[PDB]
Amino acid sequence: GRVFRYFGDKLLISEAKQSFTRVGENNLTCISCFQPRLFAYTVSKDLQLTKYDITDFSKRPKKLKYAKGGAKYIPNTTEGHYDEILTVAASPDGKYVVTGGRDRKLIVWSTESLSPVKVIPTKDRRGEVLSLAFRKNSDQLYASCADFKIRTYSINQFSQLEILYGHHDIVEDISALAMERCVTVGARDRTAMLWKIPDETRLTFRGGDEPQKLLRRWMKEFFCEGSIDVVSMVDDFHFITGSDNGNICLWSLAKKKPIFTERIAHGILLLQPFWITSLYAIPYSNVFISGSWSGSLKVWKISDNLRSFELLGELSGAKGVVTKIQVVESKFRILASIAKEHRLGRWIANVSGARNGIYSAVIDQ
Amino acid sequence: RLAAPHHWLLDKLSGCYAPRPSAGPHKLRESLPLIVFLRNRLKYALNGREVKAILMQRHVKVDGKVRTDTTYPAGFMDVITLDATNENFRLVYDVKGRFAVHRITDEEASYKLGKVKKVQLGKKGVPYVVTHDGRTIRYPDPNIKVNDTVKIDLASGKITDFIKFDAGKLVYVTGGRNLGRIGTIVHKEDLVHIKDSLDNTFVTRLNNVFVIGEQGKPYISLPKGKGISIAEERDRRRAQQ
Amino acid sequence: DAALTQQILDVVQQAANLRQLKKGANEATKTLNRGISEFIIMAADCEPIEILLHLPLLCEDKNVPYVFVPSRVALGRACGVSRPVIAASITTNDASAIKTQIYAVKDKIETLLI
Amino acid sequence: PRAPRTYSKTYSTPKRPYESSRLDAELKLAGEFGLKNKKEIYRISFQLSKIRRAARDLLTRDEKDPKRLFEGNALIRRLVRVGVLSEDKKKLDYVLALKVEDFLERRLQTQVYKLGLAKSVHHARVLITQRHIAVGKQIVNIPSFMVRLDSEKHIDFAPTSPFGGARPGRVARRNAARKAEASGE
Amino acid sequence: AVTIRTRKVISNPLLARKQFVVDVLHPNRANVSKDELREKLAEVYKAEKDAVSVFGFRTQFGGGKSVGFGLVYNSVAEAKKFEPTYRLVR
RNA sequence: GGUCUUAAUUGGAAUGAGUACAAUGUAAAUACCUUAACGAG
Repeated sequence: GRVFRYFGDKLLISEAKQSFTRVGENNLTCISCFQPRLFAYTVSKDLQLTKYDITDFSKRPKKLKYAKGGAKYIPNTTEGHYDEILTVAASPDGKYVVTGGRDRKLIVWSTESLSPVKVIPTKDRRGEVLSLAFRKNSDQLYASCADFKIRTYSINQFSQLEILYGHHDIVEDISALAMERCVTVGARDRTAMLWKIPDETRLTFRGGDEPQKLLRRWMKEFFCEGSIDVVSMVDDFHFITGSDNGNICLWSLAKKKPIFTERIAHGILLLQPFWITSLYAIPYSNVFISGSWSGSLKVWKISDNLRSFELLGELSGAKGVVTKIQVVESKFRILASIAKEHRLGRWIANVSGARNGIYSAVIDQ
Repeated sequence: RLAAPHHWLLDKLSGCYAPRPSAGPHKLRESLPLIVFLRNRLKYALNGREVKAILMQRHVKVDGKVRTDTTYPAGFMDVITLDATNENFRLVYDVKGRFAVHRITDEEASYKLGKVKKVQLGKKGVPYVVTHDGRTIRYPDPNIKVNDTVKIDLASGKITDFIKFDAGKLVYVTGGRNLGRIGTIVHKEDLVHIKDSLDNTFVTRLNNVFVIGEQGKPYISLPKGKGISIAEERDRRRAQQ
Repeated sequence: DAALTQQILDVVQQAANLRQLKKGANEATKTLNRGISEFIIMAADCEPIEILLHLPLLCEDKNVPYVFVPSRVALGRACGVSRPVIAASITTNDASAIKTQIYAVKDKIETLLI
Repeated sequence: PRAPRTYSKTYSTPKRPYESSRLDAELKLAGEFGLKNKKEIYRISFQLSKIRRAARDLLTRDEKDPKRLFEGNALIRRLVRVGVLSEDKKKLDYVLALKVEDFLERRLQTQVYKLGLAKSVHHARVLITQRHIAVGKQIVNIPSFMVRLDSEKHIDFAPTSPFGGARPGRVARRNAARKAEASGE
Repeated sequence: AVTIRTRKVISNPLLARKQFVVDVLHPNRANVSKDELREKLAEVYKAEKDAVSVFGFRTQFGGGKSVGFGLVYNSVAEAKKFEPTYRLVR
């Protein structure tokens, strides 16, 4: 599968409708969206499962259902998370929504009733679940943890499909699409790998190549990377990545190098560049998006040659910690996840204009 | 097996024996036992037990007649038609020199080209031609001579047109180092100097030259490669299958 | 510099996982007093900077390599903590699986001090 | 009328059988590495000598020699993958000066010590030979393993074995059921 | 609980069937007892066990995984017609 | 003369070699891989 979607010159851009909604709880972890009515799913570092509907583009999202935790599940499979669920996604049929977190237990939920449908213990001391990705149109399930392990589960069989090993560093981020394969990034490794699951094969990517290259390049006339933050897989054959040093790198299987690279995406503040907090694309399109506590949504376009990208524009509408980004259309309405504190706990300085909840954006054409 | 013809491309291990073509219309080294076609080339069969099970169902005709023998010796210009599956092949060469997997239309399946091998006066004073596939047709056009080729109907026998062998005809190579090359002629010294559609020149013995039409105008569909492939052929068969 | 900072942060991370690291100005000071510090890492953006100014002095007296990295947030992450760290001490272990990496960092720091 | 199974031996004994000086050296090694006999050192003295030979030959060729280049770089890369040759001492001149400890240091054996996991080269052995150690998904019970670089991190107790989740053991489990049958009812 | 994947599914109407590659994951169990694959591979299609046949099993070393070859027929009479008999006794 | 600096005693806290239901393996068997009941002073 590849990109057949070129709207890149259509977008309502500047006039995009921007709004916010204040929420009850604090430190919002993640946001998912089910598209066949539209659905919205967020779990909280406050120990709650939270469900809304945006299905109108004329108005802000609207309450549906919630179920809140406590300490009351503390012991080893118990129905509920007494600790913080660090990621969430829902069954691509909309029949289910699943959660995992600091307590390294799998709690999957029947959405409609919104009560535990099932629970699978991960079985480790180290097994905290960092991220979740479904394959399209499937209850196949890819899951990543810091024990370097990758776990796969087909929902309706509620059974453990497969397991993988192999990043020298912890596994922050995985992306997945219709065909069977997925990608993981090893953070402080400065590497990223691809996974053909049945074939059980990984292919390898290395960034991080020093400064005193930039300098030496540009003296014919400013940052190392410490870690690979995140990855959004645009097609089968191309994808993008981002790093605390604010470098955005589109990588492609064609070469073992990055096929294009960018610096200081969200800017700086010797001195500190911004991390790239949330990197997300809409499938098989020419456009992706990033966000950071510098609070400017940066929407980038792929050029038809697909050999470079360009900025479409910025949406100031969000400020502070940006965990997740999701594009839902029927037009476009982007739902942003903003807490005042980053997902994994190494804190980000003096967030101001800070807030907690959903951010709304309405684009058309 | 090992003393079998290389161009069947049977592996070395597997067993001791190869099929060994029945007696039939094509010499043993120049043939392609159906079993090799069904199981080895087309992958419809696994076992030899299953090749048979297929054939007894009368699932396969060669030149229009159901043929029911595992080791029946099919060969060059033969048709082979599996009905319950809708496919029509014609056995014609790779440029490697391998009977190629070459699907042909649901027409075309209706005729074949045969090389005339002999042309003689049978008894009662009636004349006959003999083709390379061991067909004898009586009463042929008096202009037909040895080495000419001849469009046979197939449902009836019956020659329905012919091509003379002379300088400039389009030509298939049916044996030897150049087995599979196609090309015009140039010169008969017997040896036949052939030139292909790339001004590449080569010789073979007259015995190995087969006339298939006029330059740029073959009378049959040529495999991928225009004899300048049996592998491409196999890649399409298993993949569409 | 940028290169040495990444080298340092990576060794700090490995030391954290192997429990061969002490975090904080006070804990760092104690490793120095006990002579069990291979080297000291400090954050250059520590605020106020005064809380750690005794470390360079102490390291010089103990002949222990010390260096500043630019970000307390980054050093905190390397220490495997969701909080900023302004000082860290890689402790002694001659049988450490990462002894060579620690020695490499020491040599780099020593060269800078010269 | 079959096809020979090719084999070779993996160690070599020393010329002078009774040098006190060499004997002591070997014992220190056995002790500091949790080794079993001499062959366990002999094997490595042998592995080394061939590497050094390989190296020597190459070094006599002209640098820029396709042979030298192609195989030298390979020997180095191989030696580094396993963490024998330092991330840079990456030259033939340096493999020559490589020595036995440098290999001996990367045994599973010595690594399972080297990150807690054992607190002894001897606990380590018995741990390894008793299944409680996977490299990745895979149990590994050969002490002689040879832990490659980016594989350092994946070494841990196994999904089977008390020390990795999953039951305790059958001597513990025996103990649970003696406080059971008598003292319970 | 087992995870059952069939790769390489091709139609062979010459023997009126589907040919595929069996891939069953055995995460903690021990093994599969192929009758139960006649069960699940029966009910995953319309097959009523005696129209499927699965034989080609050699397990994965280390455990937990089994890979082989499998056959689905229409018309259980054709399973009585076409199969080799030493599985018909199975 | 010089120079450094443990047990014929006791106490309680995992594993396969074997052995063996099973299933697995096999043409049928056997061993391996899995695994109930067993199996260390």
